[PDB]
Amino acid sequence: MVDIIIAEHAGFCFGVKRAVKLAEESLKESQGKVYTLGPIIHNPQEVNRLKNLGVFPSQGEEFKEGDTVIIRSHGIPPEKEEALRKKGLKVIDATCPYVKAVHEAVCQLTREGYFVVLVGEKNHPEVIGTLGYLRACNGKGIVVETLEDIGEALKHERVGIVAQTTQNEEFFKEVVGEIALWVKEVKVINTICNATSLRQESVKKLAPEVDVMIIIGGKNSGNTRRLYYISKELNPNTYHIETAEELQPEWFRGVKRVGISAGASTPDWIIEQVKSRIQEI
Amino acid sequence: MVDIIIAEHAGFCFGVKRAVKLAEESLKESQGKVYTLGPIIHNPQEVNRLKNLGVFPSQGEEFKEGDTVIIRSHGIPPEKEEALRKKGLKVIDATCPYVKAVHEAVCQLTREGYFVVLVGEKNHPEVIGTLGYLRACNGKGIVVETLEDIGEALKHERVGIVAQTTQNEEFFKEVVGEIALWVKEVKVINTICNATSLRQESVKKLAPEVDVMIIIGGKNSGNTRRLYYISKELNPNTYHIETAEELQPEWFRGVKRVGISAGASTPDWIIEQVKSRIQEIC
Ligand code: F3S
Ligand code: F3S
Repeated sequence: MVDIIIAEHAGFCFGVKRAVKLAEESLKESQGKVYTLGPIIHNPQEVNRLKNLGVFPSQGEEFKEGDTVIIRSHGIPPEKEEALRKKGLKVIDATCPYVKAVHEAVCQLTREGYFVVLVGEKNHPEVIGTLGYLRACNGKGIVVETLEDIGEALKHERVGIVAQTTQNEEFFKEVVGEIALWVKEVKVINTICNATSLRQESVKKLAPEVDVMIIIGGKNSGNTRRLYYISKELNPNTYHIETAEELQPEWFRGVKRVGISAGASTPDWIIEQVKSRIQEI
Repeated sequence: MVDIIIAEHAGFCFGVKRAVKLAEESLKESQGKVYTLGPIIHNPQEVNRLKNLGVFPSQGEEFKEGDTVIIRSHGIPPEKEEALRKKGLKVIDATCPYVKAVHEAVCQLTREGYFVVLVGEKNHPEVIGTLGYLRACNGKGIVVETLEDIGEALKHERVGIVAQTTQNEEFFKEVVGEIALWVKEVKVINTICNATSLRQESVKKLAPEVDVMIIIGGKNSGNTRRLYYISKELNPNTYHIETAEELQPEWFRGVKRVGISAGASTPDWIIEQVKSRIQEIC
């Protein structure tokens, strides 16, 4: 009956959790120095935590033969991964399985004879990686970041459409419907990942079943704010905090249940410091 | 007189023009009585013209062995076409080539393992015929007429989407985008016919380039009424008419260029009646 519960999918998404796990496990039996190919995520504290364990964020090309290099969740072009192996590095591929699914999808579409449209941000490392995969399987295509970008694809009778894993649904729906009006045949493989949905649906499920909701994340964190607001409309008894320091004793008078979730940038140890600060109250 | 320009694409689309011509030509090979399966178009004067030639709009199942029946541009289920053949009728298939392409597309999508969504009007004869093809090729699918209809397609991982030839693009765009957000793999074969778009854009270009615009068609013709509004927006001197009788001499005072178009249900002989009455006014 009685419960103080952490919402499933709280904090880091699947891919990042897995990348962190892979990094940590690489330290066991590492004969050389262990590097991530740049910082493993944009969270300085977590990058710092990993550095303290011996997982170093690479600056350039400083790793040498026998060192371990971990490919980030966004992946890299296949020829770059190959170049790293050729240097004698032990390569740990932490590319997100959802990202790998995009790699596979652009190759599938090429085999099926489609000109490929990748809906996403041109300069993004994930997109650059996927273009490398498209190239390697002898595919052709373009990145569509705004509606103006679709012109080249409209020259083709058969267009295959995929998404950057973090592509906004609204623009994706718009691109797909617009291209469909102009060309003979369109095939869409929806490669948008389910991370944000998973986190948010889980909060919607928990919030009406607890007395108070703690939503952890940066004050100015956009996605934590969304989580807060989703929780808020179901449970007016909802607090958005950054660290266990804010958990005020008075908030838990007469509560039998406490729900916790956290924004995409919050590591599990911060979620844990909050849990233990509450179990005290 | 003055300069009269009939807008490009005024009147019957390719498929209806073709159906009319096939109907007329069948008289030269028909030993029995010639029928269209229902009135060939929704225009009483055109149906009457064809009736006077010996092409009769069927009312029920009155045709007999040896008679000719003409399938309309919208097509029919394949088992009904076969039923007609089995009754010993000479069956002329005047289904539009573009409607036949929808029939082809639902079967192709079925072979490729898709659950089919047909975006269109459930009770429309074109849609009924296409469902008959989908059924014939052991396919499965639904008609999506409003957005609430998509529910059943969302149960499937692979959805193929086609359109009734006359489906509006705005709804088709919405359905395609929406289904794509919910299912793993979507294939769209865009079977929307451009005949309505061409007709409208030709009016768009002609409207400001003439003194008066004449739009011909039945009042109950929805797409004739759209031709009127589109024109009336770009040139105040747009008048919608059903007959040359309605042409007021008043409208053609001090005019140099006259534009004429017509809705999808207007035969060329009506457009000529209007043109030469305008020439009689000037
Ligand atoms: S890293 Fe993440 S946000 Fe999605 S593509 Fe992978 S679960
Ligand atoms: S009857 Fe017509 S409007 Fe298009 S689908 Fe065929 S030309």
